[PDB]
Amino acid sequence: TRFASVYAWNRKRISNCVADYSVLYNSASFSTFKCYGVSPTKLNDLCFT
Amino acid sequence: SKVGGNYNYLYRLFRKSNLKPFERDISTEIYQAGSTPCNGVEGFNCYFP
Repeated sequence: TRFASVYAWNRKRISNCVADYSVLYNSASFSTFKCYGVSPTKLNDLCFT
Repeated sequence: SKVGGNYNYLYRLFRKSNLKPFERDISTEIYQAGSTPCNGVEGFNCYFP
């Protein structure tokens, strides 16, 4: 519903779950996508901590 | 060093894979970071290395 400001951002912890970003294709329409330190195509075959 | 910045120095930023010691890569082309083909034209998700 609402977001935060620049001077006071937010932090959330996500753990113990399976990574599947394919549900964003039907609704989400992004405008920027850049990755550092990992290949975008290899994200399905790795783990994140 | 000169007024307005010297813009004759260029470096690579994006590549699909890693290099090898003592190897040169002068192939300049547009790169796709997503699943939609770039179609040879810079635009969304298409950034020049």
